[PDB]
Amino acid sequence: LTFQTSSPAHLTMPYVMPGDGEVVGVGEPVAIRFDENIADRGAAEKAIKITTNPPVEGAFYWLNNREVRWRPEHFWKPGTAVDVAVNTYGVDLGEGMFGEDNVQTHFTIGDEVIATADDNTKILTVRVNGEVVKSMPTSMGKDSTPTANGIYIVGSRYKHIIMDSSTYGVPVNSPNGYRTDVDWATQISYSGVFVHSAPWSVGAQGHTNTSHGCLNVSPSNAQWFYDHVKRGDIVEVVNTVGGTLPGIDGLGDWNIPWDQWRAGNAKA
Ligand SMILES: *C(=O)[C@@H]([C@@H]1N=C(C(=O)O)[C@@H](S[C@@H]2CN[C@@H](C(=O)N(C)C)C2)[C@@H]1C)[C@@H](C)O
Repeated sequence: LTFQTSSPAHLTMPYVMPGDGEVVGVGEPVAIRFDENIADRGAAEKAIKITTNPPVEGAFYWLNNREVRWRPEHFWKPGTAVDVAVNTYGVDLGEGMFGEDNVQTHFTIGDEVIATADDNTKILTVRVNGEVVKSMPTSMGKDSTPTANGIYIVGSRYKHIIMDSSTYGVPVNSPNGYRTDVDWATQISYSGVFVHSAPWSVGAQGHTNTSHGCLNVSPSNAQWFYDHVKRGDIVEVVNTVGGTLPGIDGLGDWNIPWDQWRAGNAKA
């Protein structure tokens, strides 16, 4: 143990996800987010030791200047134990910025839970370890505001949340603007896509797309999703008229092809 002297305005703290001791889904990447921009990505990666059991090949990819992710080529095998040692204390992270402390977390992978939202059938089907446990009618984004296709990682969940168009730069008082109370909302993208309760589209669920891009389901089905789907589980959207979710979204990691992810984006 060696003390690292510091100087105000030249320290950055790492924050690691998922939580210590947590059980997460098969899509959960290791995430290390710093409270400052990181100039020397190579130094940061060198200081982070991720080990797995059973062992699988994984690699780092930076979503932006603040946050690096680590994942394998394919979804985790259930039961896998993951250990994360962020040994950044005193590490020069570039441009006079030094790691403020170390962090050490461990987590495990739970059941394989993959929910497929098929735009052609307008059914969201939840499969746990391969078996269908739930089929829910859904209404996705209308043609002018479609839901993006791709693999989404399940994030946070809310019993209630406010959808306010003003955080998207759109005044509430201008159709395309809105201030919506929503129950049972499960986040699937940082950009703001959720699976949530939508009593106002129950007639369209299973039939037509009427949403702004979110996956509208019934109140009971949304609560079910809130109760039974956890961080790191997967929602795959297929067959919409939209494009693909950006790989750097925050929950879109799996949309980046393995060869690109593995090659990384730290200087050679
Ligand atoms: C759920 O319906 C939310 C709604 N869904 C989306 C989405 O699917 O992207 C956004 S709509 C916004 C309009 N312009 C789009 C854009 O800038 N890009 C890059 C695709 C997104 C919004 C969060 C909300 C109504 O709860």
